[PDB]
Amino acid sequence: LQDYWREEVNEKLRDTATFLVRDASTKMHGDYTLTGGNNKLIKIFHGFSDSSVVELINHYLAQYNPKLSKYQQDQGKKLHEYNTQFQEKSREYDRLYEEYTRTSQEIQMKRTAIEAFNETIKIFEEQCQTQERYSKEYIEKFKREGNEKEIQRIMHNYDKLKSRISEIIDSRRRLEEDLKKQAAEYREIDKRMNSIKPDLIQLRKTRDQYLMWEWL
Amino acid sequence: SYYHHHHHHDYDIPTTQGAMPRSSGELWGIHLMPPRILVECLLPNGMIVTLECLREATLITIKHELFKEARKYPLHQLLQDESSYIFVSVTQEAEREEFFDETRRLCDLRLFQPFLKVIEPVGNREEKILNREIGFAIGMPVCEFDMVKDPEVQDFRRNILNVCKEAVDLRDLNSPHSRAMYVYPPNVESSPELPKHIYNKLDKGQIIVVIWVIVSPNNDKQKYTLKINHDCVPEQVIAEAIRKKTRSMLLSSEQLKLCVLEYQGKYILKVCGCDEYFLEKYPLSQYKYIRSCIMLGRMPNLMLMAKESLYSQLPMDCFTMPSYSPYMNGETSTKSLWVINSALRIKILCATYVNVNIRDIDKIYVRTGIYHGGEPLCDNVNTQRVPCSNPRWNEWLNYDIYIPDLPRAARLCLSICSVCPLAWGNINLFDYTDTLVSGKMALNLWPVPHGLEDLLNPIGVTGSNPNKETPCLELEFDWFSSVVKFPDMSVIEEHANWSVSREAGFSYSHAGLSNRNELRENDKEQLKAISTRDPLSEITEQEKDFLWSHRHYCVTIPEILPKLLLSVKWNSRDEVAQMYCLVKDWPPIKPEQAMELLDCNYPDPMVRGFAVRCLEKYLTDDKLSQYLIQLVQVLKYEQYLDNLLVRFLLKKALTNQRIGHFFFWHLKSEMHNKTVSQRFGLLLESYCRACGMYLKHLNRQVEAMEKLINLTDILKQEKKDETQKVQMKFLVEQMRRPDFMDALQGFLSPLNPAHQLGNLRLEECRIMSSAKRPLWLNWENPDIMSELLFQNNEIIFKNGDDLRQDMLTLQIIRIMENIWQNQGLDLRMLPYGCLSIGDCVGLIEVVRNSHTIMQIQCKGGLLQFNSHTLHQWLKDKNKGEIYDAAIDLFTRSCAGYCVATFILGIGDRHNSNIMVKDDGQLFHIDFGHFLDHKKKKFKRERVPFVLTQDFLIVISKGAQECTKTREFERFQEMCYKAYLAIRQHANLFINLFSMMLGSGMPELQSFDDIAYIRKTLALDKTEQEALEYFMKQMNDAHHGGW
Ligand SMILES: O=C(NO)c1ccccc1
Ligand SMILES: O=C(NO)c1ccccc1
Repeated sequence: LQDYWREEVNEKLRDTATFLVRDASTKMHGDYTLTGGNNKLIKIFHGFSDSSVVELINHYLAQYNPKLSKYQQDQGKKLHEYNTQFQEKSREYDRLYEEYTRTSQEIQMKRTAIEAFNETIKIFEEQCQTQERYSKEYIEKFKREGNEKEIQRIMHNYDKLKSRISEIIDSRRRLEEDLKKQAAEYREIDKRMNSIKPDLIQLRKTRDQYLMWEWL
Repeated sequence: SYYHHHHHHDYDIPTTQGAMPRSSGELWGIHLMPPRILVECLLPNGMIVTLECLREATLITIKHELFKEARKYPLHQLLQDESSYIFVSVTQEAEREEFFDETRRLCDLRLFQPFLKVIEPVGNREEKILNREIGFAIGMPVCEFDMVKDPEVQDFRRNILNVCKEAVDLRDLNSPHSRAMYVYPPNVESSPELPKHIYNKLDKGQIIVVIWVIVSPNNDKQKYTLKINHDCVPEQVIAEAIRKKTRSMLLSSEQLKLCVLEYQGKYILKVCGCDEYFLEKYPLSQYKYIRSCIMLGRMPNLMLMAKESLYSQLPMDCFTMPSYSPYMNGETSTKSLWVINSALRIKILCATYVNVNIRDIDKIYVRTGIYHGGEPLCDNVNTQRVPCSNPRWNEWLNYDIYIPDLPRAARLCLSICSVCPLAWGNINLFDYTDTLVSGKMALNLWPVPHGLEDLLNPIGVTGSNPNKETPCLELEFDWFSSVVKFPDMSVIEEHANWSVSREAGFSYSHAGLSNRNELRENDKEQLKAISTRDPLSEITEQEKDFLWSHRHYCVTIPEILPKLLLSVKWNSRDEVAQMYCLVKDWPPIKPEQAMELLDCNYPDPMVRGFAVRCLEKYLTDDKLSQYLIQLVQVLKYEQYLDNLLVRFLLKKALTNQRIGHFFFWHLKSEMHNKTVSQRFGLLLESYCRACGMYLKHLNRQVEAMEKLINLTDILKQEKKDETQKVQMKFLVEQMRRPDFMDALQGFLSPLNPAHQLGNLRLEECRIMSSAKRPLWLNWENPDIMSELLFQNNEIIFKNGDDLRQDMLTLQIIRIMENIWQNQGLDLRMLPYGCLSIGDCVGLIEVVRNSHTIMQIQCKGGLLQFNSHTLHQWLKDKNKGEIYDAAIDLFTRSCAGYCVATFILGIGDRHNSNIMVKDDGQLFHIDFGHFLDHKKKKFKRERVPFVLTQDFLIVISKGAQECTKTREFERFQEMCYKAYLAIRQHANLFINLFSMMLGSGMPELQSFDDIAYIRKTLALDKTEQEALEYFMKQMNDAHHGGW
């Protein structure tokens, strides 16, 4: 009834939520095979067809089981122009997936980097305090005992400590706003992939029109 | 005129990297710390003294130099004696790290910011705070687990020590013998008998060995060339060796035998030049080194080592348990699942965000569906709402399955879609404690894979993405005024028997036969027909009902079970309950089938527990280490952390250090991958805590790879766009540094821990020509008898490429080579050693005296390259009686690769893919994409090994019209026998590929990728038709011959 079409029948049934008829794997096994009840295999053997084969297919599925080909003239080189469009569009999809991935690693590198900063910071805050225990236990004297041979230099340590602390919190800050442009850049990369995806699928399908009906 | 004068305005080349991965270095932001560097040092006093010190300086060195310069700064007296102090700083993994092993150098600390801090050893159990060892070996801090909330993790960590403790006791049962079994397990083939073609090399089964010895002055060695039976065990070989030492005119025959007996058991056999050891009752030729020696035309070089001087080496492992150190509640605190009366409903609410254009997409929706791997009801999409801009729902999806039907391994799967999928996640409907999930959940979603166009993705990882900055998806699970539990095994068996007895007395009529002691004899053959079918041969629903009906008969053909289990309806509580009971006392089967039942088609705990029991009885430690890759991948498919298969493997890895080794690397290689990160970390943690001293050997390997990862990174990022010559100056300058000299010398090859890697012969180390700057490394073999095996071990470290496809084809190649060999057919493949140890990072065993066909042709360069150059080049190595062999070898190796590359469908074979050893063996390297990933652009497949003129000559000796020779007819017959041999073991390969769907390889994303291997072996056709398929397809590709 050619006037009706396993691996490639699974492939064409992909992206469908439907039925079609197929030849067997052995001649001696059975005749043909039919493929909404969750897509599964219905052997055409069910001495051939009880209704001459096609009369049973039009007829239909709970009636026996408990758990129950467009020609495409719709709209040579029309492969070459659409397939290079598909591949140059595919090239773009996988262009972004690389950028999508690398950015995601990069981002996660930045937040772990920040956790490092924050802890590093805390060890320097904790330090500037550690002297005020042991330094103003020995600010007891203040003005005498060889004047300020001790007390001038103690300040210099304190002075650097705090200005270093600042440079750390400046570097973290810079990182935090670096992560933001990235987070935004990441969301935007995801965005265009989602706009492409269905167009990329249609080009693969609209290729599949003239795919069956040198260059590539 | 060329381009009809058309300008491309978009186009510009200032920075376009198609012309001419991507683990931070020794400090944050910089790969290689400057040779002098400035380190702020914080003390108990608040002074931050900024020392310069050397990149490579120890913490001791900086300590005693911060001891002296602290005298020059204020407030000295209150700073204690330095011996009462330790360093600590924040690392790049962002953790405060006390630095105990102060032999460690500044570069080797992974320091983030160049600063130290002094404190005292808080927590005087300092021996314990060498978890650092483990966290370094694992590649994440152990304390990162302690802070995990989820009690499944905390339970796993504590519960899995059962297996640790047990395995360590089993090591020390017959010690110190059994500790040397653990450490040096004997390396022996699976079949004790040899194949015929190996036997024939021996004259009625006798090998010439050579035992060696050493005695005072101790720098002298002594050959003792025996001629004993291949099948005599090492004891006897030690005996005959001692007979010759002593045999004398002054010993009688009787005195001799007494002097034998005493001297026998005090010695054991070791392979010269590497740390293999013959430690049990095994026929000499069952050991792999011997059967290897036979084949190559070599004379075994063993050694008589004293058991004293072996048991000298093996250290006391002494495992210690960490800080993580029938109902007494009257029956039914909880409600059994089978009591509940309702359909399943689940509340979708809100997706915190989705990244989509408001223009380009029309509308979006949460799609859902309940699963067992494949689906038990219609997918329940939710209505469209706030499409592409602030999307929340608040609906209750109603799933047509009544709650007591839900199978144990049942899972919600979900995604968000467009008028194509946006982001996905799955959830186990049952928690690890058997408890049916209730309340609200916060399911962060995973980005869709690349090629995956399917909306829902139920083969993806179950659980929420541990990156909180993703599409969150809040949802509620119906609550039945009580905590619900999966029914106890008692309860299920009861209900089985009821449905069994309720079967017996049903109507004369039942929709005909439908899904139900008639022992039909045509039917009794239709089972065996279906039994033997290949796993991927999809079954018809008629055949399911057929199989399902004679289920009780199927137990006599135990091998049918995979086909039976698929046919069972899992959304029928009744059907499943009987199946569970069959499986309870079903009889065990071959590990090659049991493996099938640990793929994604089989999620059920009962089914999978059976499979573990088949393996527990019938899988040998040889066949385990053969299929170790697939078993590690299959851990992913498990629902929960603690389970039968992890316990099995962890035990076997702790039994056997050669398993343990690759089991550690295989987990470690995928440690970067956040979907397995936790599961595998926790497993890696348990292994490191139990494995004993090997942890310290693994740390040397791990610490080595880091240096090499870091070196190549610098080479690939800065020293790119500089001539090889400057890069080679840089390479060697870097390797001579003392931190490298420490780190890259004196450790075990991870390609084979048997081999030791001594000192780095830098004269031979070099950066290869490839763009990815692979390092050719070369080490002295520090073995005492290195002379007899190899003076120099050289292996390739490659930072660019994803090795794990190669890894798998090399695996499959071996398994072909072994199937052939044992079946009689001798086709010598060379499955060189390759090991993925990280995200596109690994090791590759070199093969000395082998060159690409292209290189051969440049040695025979004089306009046009002659096809005879190969044949001439091969004759120039092999002359005389030799020559006929070198052809045989080439012919045998060519046939093997012809069949294997055809079947697997690996990347097209040109001259720089294919290599020839001086001895005449041909082998393929760099396989690329296995199952034809290069048909996503662009029936009847391809022959990827196309036998040029060049090859045909060599097969047929120096010849004209070379397709008509008998040499070529014999070559053809090898290919026919080989192609059929593999086909008769096709299940194994179908399963082995299926088990690897869990690894994120773009070539194995679903069962329809593994389609190819069915078509190429042509299993749907008969064998004679497949023969003629192969001949057809081999004729097509060479334009005649076949
Ligand atoms: O689950 C059941 N409960 O009655 C059931 C379903 C179908 C057929 C027989 C029984
Ligand atoms: O370099 C080559 N190796 O096969 C080559 C490439 C193209 C054509 C002929 C030879």
